[PDB]
Amino acid sequence: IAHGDGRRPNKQRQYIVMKACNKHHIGAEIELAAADIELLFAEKETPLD
Amino acid sequence: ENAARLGRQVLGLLPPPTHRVSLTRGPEFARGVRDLLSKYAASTRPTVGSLHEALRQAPFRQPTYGDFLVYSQTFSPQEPLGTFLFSFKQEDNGSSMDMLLTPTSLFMLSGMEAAKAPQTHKVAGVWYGSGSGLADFIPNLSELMDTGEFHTLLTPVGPMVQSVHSTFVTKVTSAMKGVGLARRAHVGLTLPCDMLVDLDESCREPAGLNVTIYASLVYLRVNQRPSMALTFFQSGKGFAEVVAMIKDHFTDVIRTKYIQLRHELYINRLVFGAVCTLGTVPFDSHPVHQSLNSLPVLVFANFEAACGPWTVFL
Amino acid sequence: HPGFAMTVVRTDEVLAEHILYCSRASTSMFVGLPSVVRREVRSDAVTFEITHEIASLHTALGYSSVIAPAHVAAITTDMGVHCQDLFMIFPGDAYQDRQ
Amino acid sequence: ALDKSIVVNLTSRLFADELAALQSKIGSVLPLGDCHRLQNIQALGLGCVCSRETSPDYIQIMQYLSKCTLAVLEEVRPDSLRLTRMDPSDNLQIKNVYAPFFQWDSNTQLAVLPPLFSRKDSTIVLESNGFDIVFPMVVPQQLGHAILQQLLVYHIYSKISALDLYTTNVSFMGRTYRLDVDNTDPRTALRVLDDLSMYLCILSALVPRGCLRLLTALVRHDRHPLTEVFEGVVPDEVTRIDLDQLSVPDDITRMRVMFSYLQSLSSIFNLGPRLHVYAYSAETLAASCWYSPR
Amino acid sequence: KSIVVNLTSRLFADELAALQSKIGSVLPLGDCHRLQNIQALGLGCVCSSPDYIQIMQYLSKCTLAVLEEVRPDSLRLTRMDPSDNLQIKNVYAPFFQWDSNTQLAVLPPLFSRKDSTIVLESNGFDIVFPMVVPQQLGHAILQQLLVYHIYSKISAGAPGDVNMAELDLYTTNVSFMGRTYRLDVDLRVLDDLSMYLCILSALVPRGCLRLLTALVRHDRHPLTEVFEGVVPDEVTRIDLDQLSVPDDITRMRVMFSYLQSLSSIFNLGPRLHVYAYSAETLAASCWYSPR
Repeated sequence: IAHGDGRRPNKQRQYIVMKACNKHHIGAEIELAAADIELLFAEKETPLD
Repeated sequence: ENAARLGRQVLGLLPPPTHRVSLTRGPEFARGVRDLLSKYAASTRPTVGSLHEALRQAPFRQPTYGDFLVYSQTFSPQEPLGTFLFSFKQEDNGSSMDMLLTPTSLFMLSGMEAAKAPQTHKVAGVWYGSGSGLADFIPNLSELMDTGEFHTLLTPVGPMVQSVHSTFVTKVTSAMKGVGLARRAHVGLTLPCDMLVDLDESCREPAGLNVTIYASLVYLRVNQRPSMALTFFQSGKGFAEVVAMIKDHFTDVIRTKYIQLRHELYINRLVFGAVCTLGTVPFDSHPVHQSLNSLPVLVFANFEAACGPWTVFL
Repeated sequence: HPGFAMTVVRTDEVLAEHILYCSRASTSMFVGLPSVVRREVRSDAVTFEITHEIASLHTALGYSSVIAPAHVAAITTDMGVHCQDLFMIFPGDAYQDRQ
Repeated sequence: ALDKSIVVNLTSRLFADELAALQSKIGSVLPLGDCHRLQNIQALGLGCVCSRETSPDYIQIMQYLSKCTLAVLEEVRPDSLRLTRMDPSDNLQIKNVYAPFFQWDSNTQLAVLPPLFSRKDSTIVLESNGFDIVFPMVVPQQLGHAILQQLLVYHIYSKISALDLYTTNVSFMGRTYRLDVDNTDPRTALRVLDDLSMYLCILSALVPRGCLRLLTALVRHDRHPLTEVFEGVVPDEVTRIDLDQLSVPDDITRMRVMFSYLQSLSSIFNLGPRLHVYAYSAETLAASCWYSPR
Repeated sequence: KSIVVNLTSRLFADELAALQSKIGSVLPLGDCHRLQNIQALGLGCVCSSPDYIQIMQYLSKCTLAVLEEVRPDSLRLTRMDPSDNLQIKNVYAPFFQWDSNTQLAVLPPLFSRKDSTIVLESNGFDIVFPMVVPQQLGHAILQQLLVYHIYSKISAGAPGDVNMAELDLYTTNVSFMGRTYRLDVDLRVLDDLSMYLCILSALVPRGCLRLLTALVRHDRHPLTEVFEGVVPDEVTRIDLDQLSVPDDITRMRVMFSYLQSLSSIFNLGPRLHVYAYSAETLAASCWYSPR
């Protein structure tokens, strides 16, 4: 608050605070059959049934 | 120009980068998953280029070499590469030295009989002209064999990798873990046929993944004096069988030992032997017989070294 | 009635549902590019492994969330009458008598 | 990554009855013969060493079991059995299946044992193929040693006699279980006992004199919780060694030499390999152990 | 391989330099993930009335770690893998002068607290360091302090049997690697081995005559003929008829159980193999092999 008329403040204070980031681990598992990966990627690029 | 040649060699031995598939954007997820599945399908086919890509994934652990420094009269210049190494550390020397005992040099300290060892007795005398230069550096070759404390002082180290021999100081490098690379070939551990006693020979046990090599150090008397005898064994039968199989090998020694202990009993005299665990040879890699100058020496392959504490047997 | 009175202390577990208030924009979140490591390569099928690893950061100077007790669920502890028998804890401290 | 899988080809399509008995045994550890990918069924189970026509030797089966490679069952088809195998240091998932149930937790040990409590419960037959798969059992070490305790008691006293509440029953905490030792070959179970007799008349030859006197100041004077096997009657042999005086430089050797023959008794009280469990889920009975042989 | 131990209150100036010394040290840790508190590291769950075997069996079931950096607001660790090369500083109290090419072991603490623990008052939980001694010394440091704990119980009831001038001459002086070490003794740690090695001390002479006379047959192992002539004459006069048969079973079901749980605590393997050491830098590279 501004000065004057019987009002005496604890004039403007400034922190400088250093805080830390907190890491987190998230796991997941995808299983895929080897048949569908191979038939969807073939060296002969003719179309499929 | 010559600095660009090294840029092609470092960037051809780098590990493969981990796939970074962004799970927050729409089309960037679709084009990152497609490069996982256009790349596993080209690592499965039996073509040569797919096998060319398959070996860069290298999960190799490494050997940890120990650099020793031995006097040149306790260690021959004529040592076969792949000899097993011990360390005798009885006291603190005034200088930073170390005593490394090969199994043909520990034959001269022991004084075990040449009827047991016909071929490594002629070899251990032609390299060591008197046997005194070894025995002068151990002042307790009778009080460490009486009480049964010599096996507490040896630590197993591993096969030998490099031997820079000089006049007074010999530099010896060992391989304490893993397969030792020479200093480039892979050095396999070399044992004489005189010391190695197989257990897997017989007249259908499982073909396990692994077979181990043990080291037995056995206390006994010859010429009514304390001595010992170090033998090597090789089996993969698990720890409960082999300790029961080593007691069958030393049946003739214990029965001729306690004829004298039936006379008098000291508590320093009861401890008999100790079994270590040296390392693991892979299964059915047969050792190749070699000769030195005619010394039958079994050299193994892919022998990675381990270290077991000396456990007593009797 | 022996002349001395005594007091009794009992414990009790309670399953309790809770209400968690959180304020607006209290924590900033971050996102790393998640990595796909492959493992357990079978001839039948492949397994993948995705790690999303993420750092969270707390912001301004006070606590920004307050938990509360709420509607109570079932009581786990019996609230019964049973006392801890000191014969069972400390057998070493015993009478000098035998019988 | 590296491959580890052992498919077992069934040479005949197994029945619908014995397919449900195998699928109940999913995630169960069973020891097989060789470390390669295509495997015969006659090298799958433990039935090569635990027969029906001959007397099963529970030492010799257990002696056989720390030789083998161990595998974990993952899928039972009517045409094939797929098994992952156990590398000597690899985090792998395992499931608690076995019928005498015992609770596991994290940071426990496990040990693979022969089918000691019930042979018929472990052996399921494949009469559509001619072989019987004999599963082992995995048991924590405080119980796993305790069966090898009670089995070595049995082969001593039943040789003395030739009664069924002390020599056979295994006392777990709050439970007693009967062992199946009715028709057994003891010829290797007496070989372990012939190896105890060497260590036991060595440990008796160097007993420290100070520890004999600490009994006689405690078996009749005060109360200790586990001395209650000894009553106020002291053994007659303790006082007949008490008659000489104490001496410290003759008991440091009688402790050091007694220290080394207690390290040697871990060659005579061995279990198989160990399964260092680091996680456990009781809603699924699905642990995740960490293998280490020897 | 990094584990961060958060501290919600900052450290004192006295407690900071107490851990600046112990900057490389092996510490047990009840779980192997990283987000753990000050109450997790050390033996504070079991040492802060300690008993021996509960701590020795805890170390094999544990995941050890190595300090690397001591900062004011927190601490930082390093998880120690099976067969992993490291660099450990000799900082342990009391000082034992490690040698290169040895086999270091990890023992529970059994000496005084000012060498064992560091008392923290910034958060109110005192951390406990283990005893990292070479293997041949750490088993000679305990086959005497278990002898000393026996005679401090004989001379407490019968004080005329034990000479204090000869008891504190041999039991508190250990000589290893040509160096004599005098150890500090005021023992409530070893009050269970003294009650296991003595409850096993009487059953062994009764047990070997019970087991030599049971294994008598044509198919006797030949070496046990020779190992019969070692047991003394008084043991060969024990009347086994003064007990009953259902009492004689419980002197084997208890007897062998003090030959397994007493044997499998000395063959425990939280050990590590130093392969390079310098006596003035006190640094040691090693590898850690569990069991």
